[PDB]
Amino acid sequence: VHWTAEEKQLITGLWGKVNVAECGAEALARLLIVYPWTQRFFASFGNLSSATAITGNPMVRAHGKKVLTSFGEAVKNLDNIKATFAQLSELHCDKLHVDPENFRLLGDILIIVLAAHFAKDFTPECQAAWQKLVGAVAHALARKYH
Amino acid sequence: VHWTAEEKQLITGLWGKVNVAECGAEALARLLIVYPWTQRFFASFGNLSSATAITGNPMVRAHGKKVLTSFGEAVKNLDNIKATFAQLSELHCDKLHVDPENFRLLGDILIIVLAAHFAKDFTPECQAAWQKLVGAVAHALARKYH
Amino acid sequence: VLSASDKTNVKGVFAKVGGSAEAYGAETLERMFTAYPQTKTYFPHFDLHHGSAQIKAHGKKVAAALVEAANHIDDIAGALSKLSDLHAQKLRVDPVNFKLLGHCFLVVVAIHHPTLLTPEVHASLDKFMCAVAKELTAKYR
Amino acid sequence: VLSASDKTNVKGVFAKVGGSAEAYGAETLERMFTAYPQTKTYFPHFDLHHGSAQIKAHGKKVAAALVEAANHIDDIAGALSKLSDLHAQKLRVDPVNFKLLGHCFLVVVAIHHPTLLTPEVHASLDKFMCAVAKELTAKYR
Ligand code: HEM
Ligand code: HEM
Ligand code: HEM
Ligand code: HEM
Repeated sequence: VHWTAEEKQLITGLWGKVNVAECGAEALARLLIVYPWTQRFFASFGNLSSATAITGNPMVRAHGKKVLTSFGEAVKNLDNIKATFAQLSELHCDKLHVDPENFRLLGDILIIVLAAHFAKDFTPECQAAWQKLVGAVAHALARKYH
Repeated sequence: VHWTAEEKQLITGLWGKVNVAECGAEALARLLIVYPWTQRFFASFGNLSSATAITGNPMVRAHGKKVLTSFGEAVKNLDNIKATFAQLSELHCDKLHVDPENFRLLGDILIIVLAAHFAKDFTPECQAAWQKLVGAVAHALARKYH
Repeated sequence: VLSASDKTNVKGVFAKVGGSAEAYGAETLERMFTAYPQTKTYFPHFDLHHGSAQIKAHGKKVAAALVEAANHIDDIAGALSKLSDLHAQKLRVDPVNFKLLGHCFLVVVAIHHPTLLTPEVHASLDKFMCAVAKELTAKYR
Repeated sequence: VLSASDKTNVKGVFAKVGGSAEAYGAETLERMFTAYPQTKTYFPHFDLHHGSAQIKAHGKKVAAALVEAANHIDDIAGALSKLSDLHAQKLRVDPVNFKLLGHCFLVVVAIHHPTLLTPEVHASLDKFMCAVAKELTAKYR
């Protein structure tokens, strides 16, 4: 993915005001509830019976930070995403076997948490900048399939 | 994609008895009719109002051979599919802009034409061998997106 | 399909949207042409410039249609009959473009109504816009 | 949804399938576990060996359920009510696995009934198995 400067600016600058603890937890929480077949993968997180139980679940709310932290790592080495996720490819492909569609779903959702959080500051071109990043990150996980 | 020998055998050997003129035409015809939003892309082929008009349309029936011929080319350089389709990537990505889902659809359909054609000789492991090939070919077209 | 509680949600936002649905209609459309420029192909006849009255006009019509569907929410199918044919028989819009459109509307309602877009409502409005998406493509399947 | 002519087709094959639907049920299942081995995850409790009576038994049940849905084809939803919940609330099967399953059934009916699987019927049986797929996942959307 040939990156633009304004895109890197847009990504790094909006990444600035991101509180990964919340965003990450909310992002996962939304993945868990909107696409509830994703909860299958977090049977080890315990209580996910209710939307209410999911959205304060320490493990969700803790894991959520983990995954977003990881997004951050992409924001640093934007030109080197292929390898930032290389290993978490094997994790998600060989061990866990998550269908790559989920990576967009969880990436589409991320775009919404960002949008609710930064309101008009999330302009359509910003949205587009983040759309690529997310799309890039999901290939980078997927990379170890075909 | 790390290829197996039995897979190469299976692919090349079933590719043996393929009549690309028919299979190719039938394969496209089925893409045109089962997923009719694909006909948008072949407005230059003229009469595609009816299933009957589609399934003998010289351009469909001619183009169908073209595309399958191309599949053949993959069957030759199986380890070098990345570059066999490199250019037809730009064709399908920059010029035509076809959503990559279609490449699986047209690849899923291919698997069915093959199945109707070679009957029990199309064993589940053969089906699986061809499933990868098709999956490989669609990445190779897609490659020039993200 | 839609739950009786889904509909509570679906309708709620659309009221909390209200007449504002002219501007949201455009904002979503523009977000589609920016974040997904391969969508621009379908409107070669349009000036796809920011603010362009074409995308603004087309905007109203789009939301307005959603507005109308979330009112006849027990019968979305018949509420969007005339559009189902246009979008499949003339236009042949790829099913996947509908995913994108809905996505940008959710982004739009999030930006403007984040203290309404709770996961439960996130779900409902997806499920709504999935079945809005489905009936517009009924001539495929 | 299903057209009145779709249904003509859908039913037709299933008769031209007939009681053979025990063996087709397995053949499709095996084709799923071979061509799509990431599906094996859902049956860790099974011996997923070729011919294994488990996959054969499970086979009948699967086709049998389709058999039953293409009979109550005006009301597939209620014909597959009890399965919708199992497949979404206990099992949580990813929506995309349903795409795969249908695909292998079409491959199965093609191999065995190719002079019936004409594009028009290809369409119809997809459209059927799409709405069989949909109602089994109703607790998602
Ligand atoms: C799209 C971007 C995604 C990113 C960046 C991502 C990243 C990560 C990271 C960094 C970890 C932690 C590894 C560790 O702690 O050692 C992880 C764990 C995991 N991810 Fe993902 N992930 C993504 C999507 C998904 C999706 C869509 C699913 C399932 C539907 C999934 C399922 C898991 C599971 C099951 C774990 C292990 C949970 C545990 O440690 O108990 N992930 N992911
Ligand atoms: C999945 C495997 C596919 C392969 C291997 C493939 C291959 C090709 C080849 C070899 C050509 C001919 C280029 C030439 O004659 O110079 C071509 C043309 C084309 N393909 Fe594809 N294609 C695939 C899928 C698709 C799909 C899914 C669509 C649309 C939905 C599409 C749309 C086109 C169009 C519009 C043309 C140009 C037609 C024309 O020349 O008038 N293709 N393709
Ligand atoms: C929920 C989804 C959608 C809704 C509610 C919607 C609504 C509408 C409405 C109400 C019209 C009629 C406007 C008129 O009278 O000219 C229309 C036309 C149209 N829509 Fe959509 N639409 C949707 C999705 C899509 C998507 C995904 C595309 C993708 C390109 C698309 C492209 C068009 C086009 C090209 C027209 C014709 C406008 C013209 O050329 O003048 N629509 N849509
Ligand atoms: C048209 C699609 C499908 C039909 C008609 C179907 C049919 C059935 C039926 C009738 C049962 C009940 C068997 C019993 O009483 O134990 C069942 C159970 C089950 N199905 Fe499906 N199914 C479909 C799709 C799927 C898919 C895609 C998966 C993917 C893994 C799946 C996995 C299962 C599992 C794990 C069970 C429970 C069986 C056990 O653990 O003993 N099904 N299915």
